[PDB]
Amino acid sequence: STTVTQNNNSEFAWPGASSWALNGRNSLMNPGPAMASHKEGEDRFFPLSGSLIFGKQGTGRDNVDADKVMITNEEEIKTTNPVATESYGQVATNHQSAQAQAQTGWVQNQGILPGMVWQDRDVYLQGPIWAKIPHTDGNFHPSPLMGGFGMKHPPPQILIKNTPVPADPPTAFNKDKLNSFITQYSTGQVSVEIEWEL
Amino acid sequence: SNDNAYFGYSTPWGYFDFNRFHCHFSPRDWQRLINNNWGFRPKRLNFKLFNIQVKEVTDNNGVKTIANNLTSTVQVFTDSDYQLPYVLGSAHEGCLPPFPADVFMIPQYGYLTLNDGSQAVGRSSFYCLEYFPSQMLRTGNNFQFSYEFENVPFHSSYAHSQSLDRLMNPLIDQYLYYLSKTINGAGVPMSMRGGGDDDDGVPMSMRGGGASGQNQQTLKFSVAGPSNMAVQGRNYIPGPSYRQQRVSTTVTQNNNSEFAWPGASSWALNGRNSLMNPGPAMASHKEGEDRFFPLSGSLIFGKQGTGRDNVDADKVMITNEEEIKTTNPVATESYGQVATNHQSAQAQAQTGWVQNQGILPGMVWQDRDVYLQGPIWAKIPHTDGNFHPSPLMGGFGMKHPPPQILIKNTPVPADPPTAFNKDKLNSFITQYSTGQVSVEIEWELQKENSKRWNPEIQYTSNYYKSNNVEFAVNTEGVYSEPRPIGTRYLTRNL
Amino acid sequence: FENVPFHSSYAHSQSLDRLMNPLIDQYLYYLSKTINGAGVPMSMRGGGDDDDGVPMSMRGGGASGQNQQTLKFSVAGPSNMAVQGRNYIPGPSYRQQRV
Amino acid sequence: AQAQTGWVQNQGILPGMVWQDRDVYLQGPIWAKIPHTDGNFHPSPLMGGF
Amino acid sequence: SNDNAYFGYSTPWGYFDFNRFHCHFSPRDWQRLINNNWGFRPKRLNFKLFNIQVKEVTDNNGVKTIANNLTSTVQVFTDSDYQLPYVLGSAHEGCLPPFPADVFMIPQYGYLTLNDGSQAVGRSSFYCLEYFPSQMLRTGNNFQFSYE
Amino acid sequence: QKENSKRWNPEIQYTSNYYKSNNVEFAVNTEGVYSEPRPIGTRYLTRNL
Amino acid sequence: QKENSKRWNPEIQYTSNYYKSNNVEFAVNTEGVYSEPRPIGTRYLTRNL
Amino acid sequence: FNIQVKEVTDNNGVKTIANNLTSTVQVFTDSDYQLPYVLGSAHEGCLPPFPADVFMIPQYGYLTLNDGSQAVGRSSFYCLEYFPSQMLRTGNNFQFSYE
Repeated sequence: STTVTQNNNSEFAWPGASSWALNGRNSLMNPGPAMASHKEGEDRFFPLSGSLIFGKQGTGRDNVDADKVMITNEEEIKTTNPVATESYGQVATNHQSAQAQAQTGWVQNQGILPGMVWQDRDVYLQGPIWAKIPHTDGNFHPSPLMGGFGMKHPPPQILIKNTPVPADPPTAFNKDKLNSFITQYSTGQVSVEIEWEL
Repeated sequence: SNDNAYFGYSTPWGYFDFNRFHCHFSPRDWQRLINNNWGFRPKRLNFKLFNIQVKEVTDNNGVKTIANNLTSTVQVFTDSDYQLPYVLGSAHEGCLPPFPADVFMIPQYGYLTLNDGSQAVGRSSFYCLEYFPSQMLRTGNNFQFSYEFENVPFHSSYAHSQSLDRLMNPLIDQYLYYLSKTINGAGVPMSMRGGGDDDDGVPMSMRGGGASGQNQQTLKFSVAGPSNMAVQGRNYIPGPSYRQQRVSTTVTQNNNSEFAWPGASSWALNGRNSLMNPGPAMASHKEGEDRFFPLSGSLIFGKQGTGRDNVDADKVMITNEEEIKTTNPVATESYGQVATNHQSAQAQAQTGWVQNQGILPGMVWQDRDVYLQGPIWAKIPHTDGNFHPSPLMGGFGMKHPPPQILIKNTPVPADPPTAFNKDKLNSFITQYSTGQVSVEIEWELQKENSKRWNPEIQYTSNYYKSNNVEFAVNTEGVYSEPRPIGTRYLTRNL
Repeated sequence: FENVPFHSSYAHSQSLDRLMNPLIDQYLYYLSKTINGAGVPMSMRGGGDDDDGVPMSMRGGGASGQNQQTLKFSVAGPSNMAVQGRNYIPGPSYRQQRV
Repeated sequence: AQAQTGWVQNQGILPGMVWQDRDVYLQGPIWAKIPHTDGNFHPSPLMGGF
Repeated sequence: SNDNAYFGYSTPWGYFDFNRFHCHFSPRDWQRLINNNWGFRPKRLNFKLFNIQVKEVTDNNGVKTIANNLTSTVQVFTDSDYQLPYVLGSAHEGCLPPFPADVFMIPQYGYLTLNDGSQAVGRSSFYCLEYFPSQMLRTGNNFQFSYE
Repeated sequence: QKENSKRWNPEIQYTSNYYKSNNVEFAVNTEGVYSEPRPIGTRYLTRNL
Repeated sequence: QKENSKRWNPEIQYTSNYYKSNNVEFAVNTEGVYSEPRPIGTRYLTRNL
Repeated sequence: FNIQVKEVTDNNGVKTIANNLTSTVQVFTDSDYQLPYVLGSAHEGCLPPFPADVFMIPQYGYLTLNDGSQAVGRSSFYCLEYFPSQMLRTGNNFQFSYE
């Protein structure tokens, strides 16, 4: 909750965070599956993993207050995608009989089922555009979880570097690589023209 | 038991099976393949039967003798329309021996339909292979056919040179923030007058202490930087899982109890339980914990001359699915954690372990590796739906795999009675046949084009002196495959 | 009508877990035993003395209770179909109450 | 610790899964409109049909 | 901590990043897009580098001075075959500033391979960007390429 | 999509019941009320996996 | 001059060591010092006399 | 290619480097092996194995006949200036091919 007094009085930023494990290392489920940020009207709530959060102009790096950040709102997709801070639903967990009552359990996480429909995470003006789909044997709906367009062959990386210009070398041969360079930097213009289809 | 109940038929027919890599690749060739290509796949197949010899055995007074029966025939046909229950791609014994010199016996064909215990329901199907047109050949007749492998993706014969969680630039920060603090400060006593009085736990509201215990809660955000990679936002997440029990090679570490089946992961199909023997492709273990393996496990072959039942660990070879730890979750670990409540002023944030995780949009993964001794292909079940129908045992899945090739010696009646009898003949000349088989497969290669500076990992033999040569013959003339050999040696970026 | 797959107006004449050849073994092994044997008392002298539960280490019984653990492997055969390795598994589920 | 198992009450898709779709009836529906969304999986109408 | 362990390399090279919408759309344009279309997507890309100026800094007795070094060059190349670890699309800072008037600094290129704690396993890959053909340009030389 | 099975034994078929009855299945009443006595699937013929 | 051997068993190959280490063989230091950890011949593949 | 001839000025210890655009560099190839062949004596000062390294060009020197520290009548003296060589300012590129 944005109204702090409603939150538990304890550090749960990482302890109570959703996460996945890869070879003994844990990574926060920072963006996660595209899910509605909250139930109707409960606008003060947001997923701890959250909806992308940008910094306001001139916001610091560390331990910044809530007012100096912008938390995206994934609400428009509540029509098809389950709420992030809610259970998917309930399932039976036994065989109700003459002796036993019908029991249900909460579905905290639900993988794809045949018949599922959903929207992908929205894109923002400040948001990313594309991502490189990892070159793997398998993947499902490789739409970047951070939002945007997934591509096996995205716009190629463009690497630039100032060519090293040696200072005055010794007048006697030395096998060691030169470590004395003329201090330089370069400047210029860049042009990026993209054609978008509407 | 009910889990092992079945109903089917055994038929006199035999069948050809070459659905293992060592049927086609010498250990030398498998090395050449492994060390130099990023991927490969079958394209064409050409099969031949020739130099058929039908021999008749005579046994009079224990004195056995074998003679040629030139007029006898052998029947052969191909299940070109997949009208017979597909037996290949169930990791069955009786393939072509890996060593060219070995003479092998053709496996018998048998199949299973629907069963209700040891009974057969109305649906159950009975197939008669005689009710198929088949070529007949005496010695001096040769059979052959060609097959086209349908489009199948290249098998990834590479390991990733970077992991899913380590794909960022270690020099630059994201333009994204994360929740870093939910608590700030602590309850405060305050001050007044020169003398100092501090509130202590236990003071009642009737004694003046009306203050509640803590107001520390706050929302502090930090930039996802190089210093905290674990928190950074990512576009892709690790593949699906289905937790498997962890077993150690150093026995003393395992629980003192029988958990081979009780603590095994399994799926249920119409009241019957089947072990999740191969399971979802998952890393065999965490870094360094090499002594561990999933109870379901990574395929396990037997060493040369290993028995059938209750064999010790040293007489088996357990495959190691480690190279895929870059994208696939560990088999003996949880997928991760999920919130299980609504943390509030009264309730603390709670998490639960994800023991099994179905596909999610954004998942990426590698399929199980293939081995020299491993299967090649499998028949994708003809069903309404399926997902990533890559054979879980490893290999190439096909709707129309290499057709089954069934062979049988045509029955040669003994001398019938000189008076008519309606009963089917049950007195036959004892016969068996022999000949040669030829299997020619054309494989397509996907050569490596890496810009890696440092040398790669390569499959090599050990130079250190030894009694026998690896992948050679014994002093008894027994060929043996000393270890399993994967395909993932060369590396490639994610 | 846009291209739609044919509706499957058939039932399968064999199940996912029963697709092998009931005559041949796999070339794959499975873990069949994790326990072998039991704690052993031993022998000496003509007279026989057997360790019993309750004997303390101060009374001479320093032996721990069980060392039985072992790793025995068996071939996945026709006799044990439930354990055999398979390429394909049954479809997704979402448990429903039974009435 | 002894080996422990838990029941899988609900299982999402896994690579290697195979299945049949719900049958269709004489009284049953024929078709359905696949919702116009970014994503969907095996959009076979759960009530059966095309 | 173990969750933040990594192994990789930092290289002198910089890189261009324009993988954010405000790099291409003015707030006015984003509004026009948003309010009138049901969908959109990129088709083509055209990139240019030009008006290169290589300056040499001299610092004698704290007295700093900048002069042009006309003969100096800058190296540029495109990872057309994705042979380098792809750093873009990790929501990294150092894209083109949203405001056209802003002058920005090019981010440094660095990458991470396989790690076991703070150590590198045999698989870990080392890449040298020098081991790539790249165009060299003095002032008065212009680079450009197109992408589909 | 016609069946091309190589099954030897006869298949399950949807049939009406020969045993005598007051009304015909999938016919009209004596009131002129048409009725569908039971649901009818499509999965009678068999096929290998 | 490519190899055309009819040897059945696998050959000796030059490989890097998988075992974990501080630096990568034939890579740069943490100081930015490239180093060649060992001499590398050419005689790995075999051939009859 | 991309030759840059720089001039160093050192006034009162204060060293400074500037381009000398009009200055040239001389290059030529001993195509007829008329000079004492120095290569293939396992000498230092080759191109560094690592592409990123900037190296210093080794100085050329040679040895003829000697009798102790003295030179006999046979001993040959070579002047590299007595060879035609290309001259290039910045903006000029040299190249050749060999079989």
